[PDB]
Amino acid sequence: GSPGENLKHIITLGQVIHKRCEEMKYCKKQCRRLGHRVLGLIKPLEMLQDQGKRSVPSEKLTTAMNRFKAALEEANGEIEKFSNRSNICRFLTASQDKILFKDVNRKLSDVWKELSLLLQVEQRMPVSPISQGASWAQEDQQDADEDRRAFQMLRRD
Repeated sequence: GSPGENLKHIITLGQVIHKRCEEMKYCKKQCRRLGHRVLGLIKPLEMLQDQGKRSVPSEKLTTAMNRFKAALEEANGEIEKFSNRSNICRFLTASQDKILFKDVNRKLSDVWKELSLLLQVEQRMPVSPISQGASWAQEDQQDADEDRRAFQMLRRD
């Protein structure tokens, strides 16, 4: 357990995600949308810490922060390990889906789904559109098919 700092840890985790991605120069180009969007979710999250509770965080709240932590580490963990051209080529070749944050985008919805419900029920604010569905990954596949053509140039040498 490590409250207080954890609050900011979440934001930073989601922020760097966008930096690490943009820093990369691979198929992640299309996935960049994820790292850029993830920032919109943490944006309002700050409102919670801003309140300045100055005490132990709510169980329900922490429960979402503890699980959400994976959404970040995982998101960046993908591109991080796939940073190596040889490491990314292995996946694309050993996988049909040309997406990095394929599952990351799905799981994220599961976590955000709760966080949002708590924000709309407590903060009573118009939380981002979390109720999307499988369509979320659908669009990712559409572009993933295109990028596949670009990755080709990387194959040869």
